[PDB]
Order: sequence, then C-alpha cells, then structure tokens
Amino acid sequence: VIGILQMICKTCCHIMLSQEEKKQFLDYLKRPGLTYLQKRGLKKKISDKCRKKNICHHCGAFNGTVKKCGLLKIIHEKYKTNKKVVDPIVSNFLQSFET
Amino acid sequence: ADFDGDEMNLHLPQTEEAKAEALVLMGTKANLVTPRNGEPLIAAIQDFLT
Amino acid sequence: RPEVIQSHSIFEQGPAEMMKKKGNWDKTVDVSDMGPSHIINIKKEKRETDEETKQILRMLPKDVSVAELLRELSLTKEEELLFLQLPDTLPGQPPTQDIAENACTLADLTEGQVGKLLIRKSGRVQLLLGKVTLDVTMGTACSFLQELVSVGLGDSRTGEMTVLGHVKHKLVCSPDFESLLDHKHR
Amino acid sequence: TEGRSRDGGLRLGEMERDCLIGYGASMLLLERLMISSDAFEVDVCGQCGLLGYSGWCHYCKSSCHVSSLRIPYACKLLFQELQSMNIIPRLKLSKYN
Amino acid sequence: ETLEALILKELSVIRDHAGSACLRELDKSNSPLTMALCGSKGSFINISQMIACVGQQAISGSRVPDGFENRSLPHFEKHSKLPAAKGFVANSFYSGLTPTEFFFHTMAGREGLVDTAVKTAETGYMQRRLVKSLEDLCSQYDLTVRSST
Amino acid sequence: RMTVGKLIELLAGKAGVLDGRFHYGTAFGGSKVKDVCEDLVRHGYNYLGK
Amino acid sequence: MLLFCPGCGNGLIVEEGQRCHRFSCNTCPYVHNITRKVTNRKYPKLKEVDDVLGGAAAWENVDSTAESCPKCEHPRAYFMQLQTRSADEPMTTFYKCCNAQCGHRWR
Amino acid sequence: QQKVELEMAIDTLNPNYCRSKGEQIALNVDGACADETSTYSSKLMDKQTFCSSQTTSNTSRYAAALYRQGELHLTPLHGILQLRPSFSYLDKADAKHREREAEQARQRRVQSYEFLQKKHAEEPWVHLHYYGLRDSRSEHERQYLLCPGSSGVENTELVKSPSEYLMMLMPPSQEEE
Amino acid sequence: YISALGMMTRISSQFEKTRKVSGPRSLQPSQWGMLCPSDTPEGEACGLVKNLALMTHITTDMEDGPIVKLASNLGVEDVNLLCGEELSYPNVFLVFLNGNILGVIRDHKKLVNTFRLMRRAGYINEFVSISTNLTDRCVYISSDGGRLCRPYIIVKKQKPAVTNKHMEELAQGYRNFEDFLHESLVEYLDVNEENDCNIALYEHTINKDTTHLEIEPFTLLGVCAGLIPYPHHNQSPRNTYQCAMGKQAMGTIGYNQRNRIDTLMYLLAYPQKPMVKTKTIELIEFEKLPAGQNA
Amino acid sequence: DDEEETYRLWKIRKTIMQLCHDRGYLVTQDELDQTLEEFKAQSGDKPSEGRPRRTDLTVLVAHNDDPTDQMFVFFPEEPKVGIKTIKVYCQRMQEENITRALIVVQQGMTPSAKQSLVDMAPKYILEQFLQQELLINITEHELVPEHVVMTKEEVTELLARYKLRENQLPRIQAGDPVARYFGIKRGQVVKIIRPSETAGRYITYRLVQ
Amino acid sequence: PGTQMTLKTFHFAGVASMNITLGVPRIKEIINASKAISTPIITAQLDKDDDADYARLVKGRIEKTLLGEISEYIEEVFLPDDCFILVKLSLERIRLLRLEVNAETVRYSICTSKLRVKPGDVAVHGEAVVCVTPRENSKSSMYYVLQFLKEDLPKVVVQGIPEVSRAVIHIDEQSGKEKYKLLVEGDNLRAVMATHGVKGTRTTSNNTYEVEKTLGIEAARTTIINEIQYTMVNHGMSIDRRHVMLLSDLMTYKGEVLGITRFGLAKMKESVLMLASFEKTADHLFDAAYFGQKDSVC
Amino acid sequence: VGASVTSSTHEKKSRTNMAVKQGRFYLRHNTLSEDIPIVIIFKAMGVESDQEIVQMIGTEEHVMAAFGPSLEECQKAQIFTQMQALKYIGNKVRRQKTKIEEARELLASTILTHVPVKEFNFRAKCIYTAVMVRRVILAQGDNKVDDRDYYGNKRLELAGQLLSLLFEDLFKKFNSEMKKIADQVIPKQ
Amino acid sequence: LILTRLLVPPLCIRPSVVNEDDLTMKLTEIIFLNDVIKKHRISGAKTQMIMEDWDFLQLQCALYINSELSGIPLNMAPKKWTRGFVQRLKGK
Ligand SMILES: [Mg+2]
Ligand SMILES: [Zn+2]
Ligand SMILES: [Zn+2]
Ligand SMILES: [Zn+2]
Repeated sequence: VIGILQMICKTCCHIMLSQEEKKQFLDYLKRPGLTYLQKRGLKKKISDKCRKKNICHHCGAFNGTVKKCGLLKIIHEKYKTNKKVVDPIVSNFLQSFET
Repeated sequence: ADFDGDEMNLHLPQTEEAKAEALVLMGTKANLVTPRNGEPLIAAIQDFLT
Repeated sequence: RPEVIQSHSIFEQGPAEMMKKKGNWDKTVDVSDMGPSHIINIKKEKRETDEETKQILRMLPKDVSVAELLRELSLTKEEELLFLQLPDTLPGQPPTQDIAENACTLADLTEGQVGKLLIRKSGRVQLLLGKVTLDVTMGTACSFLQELVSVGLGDSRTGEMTVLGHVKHKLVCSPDFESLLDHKHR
Repeated sequence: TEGRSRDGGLRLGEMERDCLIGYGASMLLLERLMISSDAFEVDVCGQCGLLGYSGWCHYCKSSCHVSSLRIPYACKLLFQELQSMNIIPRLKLSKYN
Repeated sequence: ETLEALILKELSVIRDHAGSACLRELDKSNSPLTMALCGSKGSFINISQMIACVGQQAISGSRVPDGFENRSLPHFEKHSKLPAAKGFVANSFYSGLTPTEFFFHTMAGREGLVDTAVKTAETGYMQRRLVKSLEDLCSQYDLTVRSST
Repeated sequence: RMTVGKLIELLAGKAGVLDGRFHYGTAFGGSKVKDVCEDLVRHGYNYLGK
Repeated sequence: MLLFCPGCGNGLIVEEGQRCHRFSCNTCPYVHNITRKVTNRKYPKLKEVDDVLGGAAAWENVDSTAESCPKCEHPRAYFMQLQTRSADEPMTTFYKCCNAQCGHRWR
Repeated sequence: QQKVELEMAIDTLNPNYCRSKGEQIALNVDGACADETSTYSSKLMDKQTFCSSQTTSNTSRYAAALYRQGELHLTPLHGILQLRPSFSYLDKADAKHREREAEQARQRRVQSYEFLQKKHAEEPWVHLHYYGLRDSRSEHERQYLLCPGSSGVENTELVKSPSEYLMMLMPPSQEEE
Repeated sequence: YISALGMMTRISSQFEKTRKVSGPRSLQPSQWGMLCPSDTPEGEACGLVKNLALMTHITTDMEDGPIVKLASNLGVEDVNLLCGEELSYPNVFLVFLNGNILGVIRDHKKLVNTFRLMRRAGYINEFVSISTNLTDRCVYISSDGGRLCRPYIIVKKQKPAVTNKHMEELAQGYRNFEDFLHESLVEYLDVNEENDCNIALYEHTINKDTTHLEIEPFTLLGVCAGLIPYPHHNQSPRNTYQCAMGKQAMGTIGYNQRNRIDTLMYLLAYPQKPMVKTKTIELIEFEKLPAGQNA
Repeated sequence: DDEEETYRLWKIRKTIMQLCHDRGYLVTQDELDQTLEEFKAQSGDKPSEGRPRRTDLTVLVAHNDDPTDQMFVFFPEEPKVGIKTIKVYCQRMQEENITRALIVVQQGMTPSAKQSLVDMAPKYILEQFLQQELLINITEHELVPEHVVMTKEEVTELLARYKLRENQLPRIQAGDPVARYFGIKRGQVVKIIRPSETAGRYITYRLVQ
Repeated sequence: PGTQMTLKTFHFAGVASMNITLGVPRIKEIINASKAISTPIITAQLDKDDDADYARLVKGRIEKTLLGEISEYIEEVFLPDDCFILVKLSLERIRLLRLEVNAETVRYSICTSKLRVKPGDVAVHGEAVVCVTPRENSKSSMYYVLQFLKEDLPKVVVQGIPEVSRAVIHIDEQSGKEKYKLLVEGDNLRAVMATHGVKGTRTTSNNTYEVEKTLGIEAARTTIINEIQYTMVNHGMSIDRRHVMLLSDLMTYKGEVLGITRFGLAKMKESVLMLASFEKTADHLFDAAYFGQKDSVC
Repeated sequence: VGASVTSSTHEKKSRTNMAVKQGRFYLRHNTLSEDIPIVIIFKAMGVESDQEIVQMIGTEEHVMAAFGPSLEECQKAQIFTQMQALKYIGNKVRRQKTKIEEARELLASTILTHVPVKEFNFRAKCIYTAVMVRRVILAQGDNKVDDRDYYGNKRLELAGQLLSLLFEDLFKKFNSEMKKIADQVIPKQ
Repeated sequence: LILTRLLVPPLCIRPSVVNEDDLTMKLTEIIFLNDVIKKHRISGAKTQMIMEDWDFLQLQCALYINSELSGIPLNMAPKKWTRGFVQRLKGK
C-alpha cells in the first residue's frame, strides 16, 4: 500500500513519468519470457526512477513525500513548508487556519 | 544400530509398483557400497573378524 | 601533493638533530617580563599529584610510627599537632554520670594523666592505658591542606576565630584483640 | 493419530523423504505420502478456477464445467486457509494426456 | 608458549615411551593385544592407557586452565607450572586415579558429551539447506544435467 | 571402554563369597587386588579368576 | 599530563590575545603567560602503516648482510626487522622464507 | 547543624588577574549601575567564597593531639568540616540574565530537599571575627592545650580489667532468648 | 529407592535451555566438593541440571550488626573523612560488605587474621566469610545466605588440630560435632574464602604452608554416584551413564509399598544386596531396600 | 625512485599491448620482447618523462579484417580524471574520427564523469581501467583458464548440436575482469578450456549477460 | 560426513599457530559465501626462499607497522611565541629495520585526511626530525585543540593500505627439494598481487569472494573446489571429486557466486510454493499474490 | 568494555550500565532518555572541581590519560555548576519542580539504590561511581574479563525462600481487596 | 487491496472444541466491535472515541491475520498469545 502510494500523484491520480520514459518501460515490459526476478528488479528500478519527480507532466500539480507516521497510519507531505522560497500551494493552506 | 535398547520402524508398501521399486532400487544386495566414494559398508563386524 | 619521493636510510648525525631542535626551541624570549606579563612563582599551577606539584620548575616515602616519632623528637623538638583516632569505647566507665552501657569516651573523662605510651624493641608501639593496651599504627597518608581552628562563641551576637596551626599526620588506635583473648580464655 | 495411548502410526519424516528422493523411486514415495495418508477427492470448476462441491459450482451455478480431482487433504486445507487470508490460488487444469 | 610447547612435547614423549615399553613385554595370546592386532576392537592407545600411563588431560587442545586465581585448585601452590598441577595423570586405569586426577579427567571428559549434545543441530540444519538447494538436478538423456527449468 | 572396575569387582566378589566377607570398593580406597589374590589362592582357585 | 588552576581547581586552556600566549582558566580570571619550554606530551595516535611501501618499493634500502636458514639455504631472503606498537615498547623481528607450497616464516 | 561560610579576598592589581575578564564577570553577575546590594564593591570581583560540608554526625572517637617534648596533650573535637570554593556567582549571573529576559493526600514533605533548606534557614546567622596565624593572639590561645597538673597521677577511672573491656566493646548478640 | 532419594538433592538452572553458548555446561574447578562431578544428565540437558555433593551446607541471612561494629574497631578509616586521592596509593585496600563500601584500611593482613580469629573464638557467626583480592586491592565480607560450605580440619605449624584422643572421645560419646566447632578444631569454608587457602589432601602431603585438611575425599561424589564400586578405575563417561541408569533399576520402594495405589509401580520378586559395596551404600541404608541380583 | 615509476610504466605498456595483440589489432613482434632497458632507451628518465603524453599509443589498428579501424589509448596524469579532461580527449577523438577509446587512470575518476562515461553516445564507447589492475596480465595467472571468443557461425553450429535456445547457456557477467580484458559485449559466447588434473580437457561455453 | 565431523585438535599446521577456522564452521563459511569471512589468508611467491636476497624485505614492506617505535621519544617543544608538535625518528634503528621511511616520505604521509593541514604547517627541519604546526579550525575548536590533534603515533588513520597484519611458522619435512612460502593475514588480494617484486601470477587467496571480484568467476569456482577438498582431506575424510565439482558448478552458473542461504536460494529459484516451503513463508505468499504470478508444477 | 550492577533490595530490582562507545564514558539507564557523559553526573552529584574528580579516579599517568577525553565535552557545554547539571538531567528525563527537584529525587532514590543516602550527602555514591569507572578503565590493560560461571557468584534458593514471596503477595492482595470493599460499603450502602 | 469484507473460514478447518477455536473468538469480537461502532455512530456521540473505536477495530483485524505484531501500545496490548493464520502456516 505505501509503495504504490509513493508513486501516484495525489491530484491527477496518474503516475509521475515522462512520455518517452513510459514508452521505454512499456517496451521493457513487452519482451518475451519476462521472469519473476526480473519483475522484482524492475520494480525497484521503477521506484527509483519515479520517486525523483516532484511534478508530473500531464498536470504539473506538485506532490510531496509519502511517509509512515505511525502504526498502520500513513501521511503525505503535500502541504509542507520548505527552507527555500515558501511554496505557493502551502501558503494558502497556512493562511486558511484563521478560524 | 548397536542393540542397546534401540528401536526401528517398518513399513509395508501397499502396491505392486511400490513393491517393485523398493525391491529393485532399495534392495540390500544392490547397496553393498556407499555412494560417497564407492567403498563397501556391509562387511564383517567384530567377533567375525576375531 | 608530491608523489615521486626518493627515500633515504643512510645514517645521519645526532648532534645535528640536537642543534636543529635547539634552533627551533632555544630562541628564548623569557626576557619579556613586562608588568602585565609577570608571574608569582608561588602562584604557579599544580600537578594533580599533590606530592609532585612540580610540573614546571624555576630553571610519599615509607614511614612507621616509631621512626616518625623518633624524627619528631631527635632531629626537631618544636611543637607539633597530630590527628588521632580512638576505638569506639575506652576501657573506662562513666564517672558517676548516673548511667544501656553508654560508651566511655574522652569527652566524658576528667583531666590529668591518663596513660603511658611505650616504644619497645623491634619498632612496635602500644598505648598502655590503665590495665589494657591499645596498638598504634599509621593511618592513610595526607597531602591536602588541613587547619586546626578554635571557634569562640564569645557572644550570642558574635564571637571570634583564631588559627592554631596545620595538621600533617594521622594515628590510629585499636584494641589488641588477640591479647584480650589470650588473657581471658574462651 | 500420533501416540501409543491412542493408536499411533509412524512418521515419514523430512529426512526419509530426501532418502527416497535419492534412491530415485518416484511411485513409492507417492504411495507412502498420498495413497496411504490422506488421499482425498475434490471437485474443481475450470471456468472460475476454484473449487465447488457435489459437482456444482455455486460461484457460477453450472454443473457443466466441473471435474473431479484426487489430492492430499492437507493441500485442500492449505487452499481453504489461503483463500480465507485473501490469497486466491486459482487453478488451471487439463486432460491427463 | 615456548615453555608450554616444551612441556607438552616431553609429556607426550613420556606417555609414548611408557606405552612402547608396555607393549614390548606383552605376550601373545593377550586378549587386548589380539583384539588390537586384528582391528576388531580397541587399539594400542587404549592398551597403553589401561596398563602403563594415562596421558595429559587436555581441554580445547591445551592444558587445564586455572579456575581459581593463578591456580587450578586450592591444593596446588600459586603460580605453579608443574606437570601434575595442570592435568597430567601419572596413574593408569589399572592402579587407579587420585582425587585431583579424577577431577581433571572428568573435566576433560565432559567436553565430549557437551560437544555431542550440541552437534545435533548444526549439521542437520546444514544438510537441510543443502538438500533443499540441490534437490532438482537430474541427469538427462543427452548426458547433460539440467535444472527444473 | 576401559572399565577395569568391573574386572576388579568380579574378582573381589568371587573372593568374598567363598568365606562370607563383604568387600569395599569405596572411591579412592577399598580392598586391594594384592590381598584378594591370596584370598583366592587359599581356597584352591587360580589367583586371577581364570 | 594536565594542569589545574590553583585559584579554583579546573582544567585550563591555551589562548593568545596579547603579545605572548598564556595558560588561562575560563571560570576565574587566573592567567599564567608561558615563557619557557615543557618537555612532555600526550603521546598522539596514528594508525598502522603496512603497505605504504608494499611489494618492492624504492630499492634504496638494498643491504648486503643477511642470515641463513638452518635447513635449505638458497640465495634469496635478506634480513628484516620492524616494530610493535608505539614509542616506549619493544621492537619485534621475524625471519621469513618463501619459494612456494609451504608456510615457513620464523619469528 | 554546624556549617560555615568563609569569604576570601582576591588580589586584583597583580597581572595574573585578567582585568577584562573580571569586568565581564562583574557585569554578568552584578547590576549595571545599581550597586546598592552588590556582590562586589568595584566593577571587578573583589572576593571569592567557600562553603562547608559536614563529614560525620558523631565525632566522639576523634581527638586532636598536641605533641610536646616528653608529653602529649589530647582534646576532643567539637566537629570536622570540609571546605570548598563556591561557584554560586555563576548561578547569580544566570538568575540576573533570566530576570532580564522576563482531604489533601498523605503528606510527603518530610523527604523533600526544600524542607531541609527551610529548616536550615530557620537558624539565624552568626558573624565571627578573625585573627590570622601570624597574630600573637594565636600563640596566646595556644596555651590552653597544655592542661596543668601533677605529672604522675593514678587515674581514678579505667578500673575495668581486660575481660570487662572485651565484654564492653563486644556486647552479647542477644540480650534475652 | 534411589530414584526418590536423589530428587531431594537436585539443582535446577535459570538458563532454561535458551540457546547454545558452550559456557555453563562445562565442568569448572570451582565446583570442587559442592557438586557431583559425575551425576549430570545425559542428553540435551547435560550440564544444566546438577546434584549436590555428600557433605555440604547452605547458609542463611545473618545479623549484619556485630560485623560492622567490629570492623569500625579494627582501624578501618571512614570514607567521608578523606578525599578520593587515597584510593590510588599502593598500600590501601577497600573494605566491602555484601558489595556495599564500608571504609579503607592499611595493613589488611592484621585485619583479616584478627577477624578469622574472632570468628573461631565464637564472637562472629561461623558462616561469615572474609576474603582478599590482591589484584584490585579489595577485601570482601559476605554475610547473606544462599552460598555453599564445607567443613575442614584446621592445620597449624604442620600438625592437624584434631587428634586420636578426640576421635576416641567422639566414639565413646563424650563429645559431638558442634564441640569440634566450638574448640576451633574444624571450620566451614566458602568458595570465596577457600580461594585463599592451601587444602592439603592427605596428612603425608602436609607442608609448611598448608592451612586446612580434607576430612574425607570420597565425599566428592554424590548419592547416586556412590553406588559404583571402584569409580576411579573406569573411564569417566561410564560413571555418568551408571548415574543415569541407576534411577531406573527395578527393586523395592518401601515397607508400605503393599498399601500404596499409584499409577505405575515396578517390583522385583527376590532382590539381593550387593557383594561389593561402597561406604555411601551404608550411609543411606541402601542395603535394606536393594534393587538387583547376583549372577 | 625514478626507476620504479618507469618500471610500472614499462610493465603496464607490456600488459596493455599484450591485451591489444590478443584482441587482434595490429602490433609488431619486435616490440613484444621489449626490455626495461629497452624502455629506458626509447624513453628518458622520470624527470624527463611527461606522463600525460610519454606513453600515448594509437598505432594499433584492426589489420586482421579492417586496417582502417584504429584504436585510441590515453593515459591521464591527475589522480582523479575530471570532466574537462575527458572532454579534451573526446574532442581530439572527434578530430581523428575513430569510434572507440581507452583510458588508464592512476587512482580513480570523478562521479560526474563516472555517470558521463555511459551516455556520451551510442556510436562512441570508452574503456576504463586502473594501473593496479594492469600491473599484471590476469590471462597469465594460474587460476584463470583459457577464454576464446567465437564467431556467429560457431555459436550457431553449437546451439544446433545440443539443441538449445541461446538463453539456456550458463552466464558470464558483463563486468567480469576477463570479459573486460577481452572487451566482449552482450550477446557473445566464450569457449572455455578447463585443464583436467590429467592430460584430458573439458570444454564449456558461457554467454555474456 | 558433516555429521561425522569430530573437530579434532592439533590442526594448526603442527605449530599451534595460525588459528584459522577449520572443520564444520569452515564448511559453513565456504557454503554461505558470505562477503566477509574470519581469518582471511593470502599467499605469494617471489623467486626463491632462504638466505640472501629479495624475499623478506617484501614482507617488511607489506606487513604491519605503526608510526610507533621509530620515535624513541616524544615530548613538548612549547615556547613563548607559539607552540607546535615535533616528531623524533630513530634512523639507525630504522636502518636495522631498513624500511624506506624518511622525513620527506612521512611529511608526504601527513596531510592525508589529517584535517587539511597545509604543507606550510608541516616542515622538515632535519633529515631525522619532522614538525607540525597546529592551527585553529573554528569548528568547536580553539588554539588548545592540541589535545585533539594528538593523532600521530599508534591509531587514528594512516598512510598506506591497511588490513595486512602478520604470519608465523609453518615448517615442512621434505628435504628432497627445498621449498618455502609467504603467508599474509590480510584482505586485499589486488594490492598484494599488483605490487612489485612478487610473483603475481601465483598469488592465491582463500577468500572466494575476493578472488571472484578480482580474477573472474572461473577462478572463483576453482578456489571453491580447492577449499572444499582441502578441508575434507585435512580433517581426514574422503569424498569423490565429482560431488564437489557439481556443487561448485551449481553455485557459479548464474554469473555470480550465490551462497546456499535463503537469499541465495531465492535468487537461484523461481517457484513460489517451494520458496514458501523452505523459509520466509508469509512474505513470499503475500508478494506472490501481489504480483499475480502464475506458477507451474515441475 | 563496559560495567553494570543489578542493584536490588527488598523494595525493587533495578539496573545500571556504563559505556565507552567513543572514548569518553557515558552512564546508561532505561529510565533516562539516553546516556549522559559521566562528568555531568559527577557535577550533578555535588562535586564541582575537575581536580577533585580526577583525584577520585586516579593519579597514574595512563589512567588519567585515558580518562582525559571524558571532560572536554562537558567543558564545551556550559555546565559548570550543580544546578546546571540538574537542569540538564531534568531536560533528559523520560516519563511513562520537574526541572530540578524531580531530577534530584530520581538521582537520589533510583541510581545505585543499594548505596545509601539519607540527608542528601552524595559522597558515598560519588566514591562508588568513581571506583566503578576506575575498574572499567583499568580492565582494558589486561583482558581478565570477569567470568560469570565462577561459583563464588552463585546463590541458591529454597522452598521456604520461594514460598515467602508468594505468601507476601497473597496477603497484600487480600488486604487490598478488603480495603476496597470497606471503602465501597460504608459511605453509600 | 484495501479490505471491506472478510470471508469467514469454513467450520471444517476449525473444530468444535479448540470451548471453540480462537479464530471463532476473534470473529465474534470483531463483529461485536462492528455492532458497537454502528449503533454508537447512529446514536451521535463524541467524535474522538469514534475514531478510537475505528483504531481498535483496525488493530483487532490486523491481529486476526498475525498474532505476533509488537508495536501495540501498552494500554490495550494483548495479555495472552493466540494463533493467527500465519502462526498455523509458518513454523515447525
Ligand atoms: Mg543404542
Ligand atoms: Zn498529473
Ligand atoms: Zn465456477
Ligand atoms: Zn576555573
């Protein structure tokens, strides 16, 4: 659950990838005689090559990091402040707590 | 085994196929040499050597 | 950073080492005794070992009671203070204090002569005290400062305080148990 | 059963299995471990890939796509438990040729 | 360790020479000797131990380590290295052991019992893993050997 | 196995039965074989039990 | 080796803030400007130099005299010695021979 | 609950006194210009303080002995104390910095530290005059150690024979069975 | 009979078979005289279940008052009076009591000897042990219970304290064992204390430095191990096997065996007593309830 | 010193050129038995030798089948090779119009260039080694059997003999030191001749993956 | 035979030294193929053995030495203007020791990971004495950071290649031909074989993983066979060569040395049900369900 | 290397531990958030001067050289007084005047419990900890690591020993249940 | 992959007397908690204890599969060991 949740974008719900990368990975899946150990290896490969992108190319909505926050409890870091310039998305969220 | 109170089990196969396989492959006469290096195991024992 | 280096192992000169080290540490500037740069030689820092407080200079030995007192009386004959320890109860009894068997202590004794101190051949000592004898042995060595003071509460508001001197040594008095057992068989 | 207080039955341990593999006798350990321990017969639906009863698959309500199989009981119990844990061991099966 | 090696060499020499002297006098028609010669039971070491002299009792390939401070038992002086104060037995099973030799002998013996008790796990587990790994290989009709796939 | 103690037990028991004595095999003690030999020989048996 | 302030009894530190360095406390204003030498240290620590010359490094250390074996005596092993741990502990020597298929090397 | 507080002067003119550090310390511990109740009169520390810790409750078995040629004079002690320098001025500086920044249950107050602090504070302070060892007053007071009297006197006490002494210092384990 | 009797002298272990460490299973020299070298179970529990020796005692908690009272008089200096520097001298020893620090002493030999003499006289309970550790310069005094003991004969200047006249008196009944204790003829020794002694084994091995003597070495072996004749002529494992198999031999259980109704009970029709018997067989009255026959 | 550096230079020249000969490129026999004194004759002493040039070699070509195919061997000097340096070699390479190149680093080479050394171009490939490895030719080592790369015809005949699909053969890792030595690429099969303890021989084949 | 194992004594090459693992634990070590083993051993040849030339200085250059006893004394050199660290060297003792260390080589040795001390901070005052100038770092450091920079004589981090300690006797008896060898207790085959003055083509390691990583898979399988045979014959027991050949071929037919463990068997195999049948059952089954993998029965 | 004692008495069974992880000495206890440099503990204990601490440890050159680096980290922090260390401990407390007095009572009645302290004179605990530190540091000179098997360190329980604890537990529970019932009945029923 | 229903295992793989098997106890406690949360949410009580009941159901459903989980907070940690599915699949 947390694995597949660490790849999906939380706004558009698609995968974080570029079109040519999608094409390359589909061709990688196409080869005959795909093996179970090959599947685990390419699982790790896809995780590494997808976790890098902070925005996906169909909508560009930013998605943060997904991390376990407790025993069978899972949290997401979209509305997270950063040491760099304050993200516009989190600024409104912070301002919205007036009441 | 050493006959100091030891015990051993025994099975009776219930088929002709099992009978034939046991007799031909597991027979004692066909297993006089150990397969580790081909040296005999069933030979004389103490008090037959004396 | 160099990488090609020719190693050397042929023997060299010792006095060369000494002279070079001299050149690197003997160019003293100790003459810089300015007003702000003055030190009191008494106010030097200290070695942790109180006996060896001589880390930087200007350029305990085994002892026994008989030898210690012999030194105290022959080589020198000035006054001296000693800090001695006594058994829990002295061989006396309370002087009509009305009595539990409360312990007989020096604090509850009258003035005057109380006993004799004996040195015998071979260098062992007893405090002949009434009809019993207490052995005397050296205590743990002392190196920190100790001062003997007398506090006079001259008035309920205020008093006065005068120093008498500093202690240097310790003595321990213990009953001679095997002697008591030998005298009174059990 | 296990003991001698109850009537027993001796065990074909995990090492006798390897001895019999070493001999290369393939029908004898089948006879020892299935025929004479828990040989059980079930019925399986090939349309959906999971087992039914009495030749009727309640999952499909069809009796025309069910076949009987001979299988050790412990394997059937394993399948029941697994399907209970939401691990579905769907089967595929064909003729014996 | 030089001293230890010298001591061990000399004690081994003592036992070996005692055994040889024993065997030379031993007559034929002796029963242990007959059993040892035909190999049906026993050997020359057992004969020499029963008759002439039991050897240095060694624990983990070394003399008996001290169990008290700087000695093995209170019956021996501190910082002793004499042959007897470290397990050497000068008495054969015929003439019988003294209490200290008996204790050192039992101390050395119990190691074998403990070892046999422990051995029941490691070798069995290793064989389990190995037979699980190697089970599928078979010899084919092409003279090759191939895996299950 | 080197259980010489059994051999000495057999000899001592044979020596004891013939004249009503009970022998002792106490640890680090007990009846010595040297006297038992003469006990055997006094009654007309071989002094080593054969 | 360590020093303590007599004024308050604490470990002092070295610092420079004037024409000459000084031994100074930090909880009390005691200062003792240093003007002479001291001749002892804490015995520093750097690790085992093993292969900095490994194999056949600079051949400047070619030497003439060598010992010989008590058994065989072919012409190839000149002598060597080395050191154990630190400044004030003994220095060990080993004598080692090598042609092939054995494990000889003496101490 | 015998305890003492001893105040010690410190030299400031000598060079080993870091004047800048002393001024910094005084500023850190004392008010900038208050000076009404100041730990130091000047803008640098003029004194350091010592505090005492008691060693043992009972001192009956300890005595102070004065040696003299041919004779020893003993005297019981009224107490033994251990003196250390005090670092309370750092605490005072910290407190000044902080102030610049800004059917009851069963009683268990007996075991609390501040209870003992309050109990000690109940006792009023006593101030003492001081005379150094250099003062002849010390030698004058030294005379009281030498008790007068005949050199040879048979003491009235100390009548117990050694058996009674052993009985006394090793009482029976059980008073009554 | 032996199966029942030997259980009363069996010791468990708290390790409880957790894992293999090649540690507490082995036999140590520290068990001399307290635990049976031979009677240990064969199999997976080897070494982890143990049996008591024949002449052994267990101590119990003590008063703890007179020990400190006496210690304060032997010249031990209070720790509060002096600073921590003194611990570093090469001539001062710490004094403990059940692990709790009690003071510092110079010239510990006088203290130890006086303490032992005071205990022998009768002013300190006989189960209090005092021992020295030169490596760390400490003196340990222990008074709590649960620690094993053995009696020994005291030796002074190469002559045992006991004498044939005492043995004659004991045979006649004029005295008993506790009389030997009170007259300083024998004393108990703990494991820690006997680390500092020189236990001569036989009289003819006594030398200058020996300080105690063994009453009877044959008491090293326990109850079940005292049935073997000539245990010292056998290879060691055989004694353990006999210890294990003596608890199963059929025989007689007791005089009331004909009235018990128990789940299972084995008897022998015509038991006979041994023809070669130990002295432990006489101690436990094994001959009255024998198990076996002569062949 | 100043001989041991040249000793290393002579040894690595010997080993690299043995590798070049085994790969089949053009080489002259007279240069094969080059002596260390011969190296001193053809190149001066260490103070007079400039590392980045004094061992460069590109004369080797694939004369066996295509003499026009040339190979580059470069010898950086800095302990860790940088991006600008590899750019310099690559631009000189583009000037000379060859397809493949070879590098020998003293100690290592930076992670940025580590990444760059895999995606410069599909048409170009570069070979990387260390001096320590090349100080001895592993093909002469005792443990290593004889590896022989074999053409497409031979592999076709092989997998026609035993009736395999090519993916059933045992695998040899693409990063294996011997694979690097022969520089073989994925999809190639190497015959191995294992020496029996007797005069006999065993033959096996492995596929690069 | 592993159960027949008796763990006999006096297996220390007849000298009671080099307590290398031997017996069932040795077989466990070989079979598991763990990347790190205990008591690794490397051997080498030079040209010849005994008395006069070229052999034992190689041992001197390779094996363990500290900065250590080369300094006969170490002591402070404080002086008013500033303070700094001095290193004395015993060059005659080094001459008898005849290692190529010298003031310049040790000066080069310094500044290797020693907190970026400049060559200006360290100077050669004489051929036998070397000095280092401390400097403030400002990272919780001051001039009194001298206590921290006490990092020169036995242990912080050192010049050269670490992890090569020492070795001692293992004699022979055959005098028909005379033959000796070098033993190295270390974990670096590449450096030892690549170094000058040693016959690299005959250096072998008993660590199979190092051999695989340095010389390829064929040398790895040959070493596996050799080690198995060596242990088996050393304990005094026999086994036909074909069995160990098959085991080594199984271990190294996938291009890597795959030990016989749960990880190695997982890598070697693909059948879900067998894997769950051996070890790590629940995770295997859950992952198999996740992937929707279909498994045959062969 | 490390040291530990299982301080246990009639009231409770507890434990402590010391570590030498990096080169300086730390005190470890399950009730505290994590380990602390030992010098902080010494200053909290009631001794301030570093000279006195070194005096307690020892004066031999090697022992103090090895104890050296255990006080520079304390020097780096601003802990020079007793209440500074008390504040630091109170900052590092774990729970299942809190800042000062809680730390004091914890350190007085839970650390090395068998060592007694009644009037908050902490010299005895200071000495005990100092000797323990000296033990662990000198243990590195020679590898004479204490062997747990030595039968001087074994104690045996018995029937009357075990049964006493069980009876005490049952009696206490009986009294507690009776207390609860008595409280529940009278005010309401 | 997120569950909202459970198949109750047949009777035959959980005999009459384990009286009844522990899986039956787990099932009954789960359904009891379900009824509790349903009726209590319909009643309209405080939210935090609703979410607490949801967490408790989470924990019990988790335990139904694995009885080994260790991170359980103290105040509801189980008091006695029990057999889940894996405990009867895994192990000797
Ligand atoms: Mg048997
Ligand atoms: Zn999107
Ligand atoms: Zn269906
Ligand atoms: Zn200070």
